[PDB]
Amino acid sequence: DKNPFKELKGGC
Repeated sequence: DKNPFKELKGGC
């Protein structure tokens, strides 16, 4: 969504 979108960036 917004912060659940940012989860992908955090992981990778």
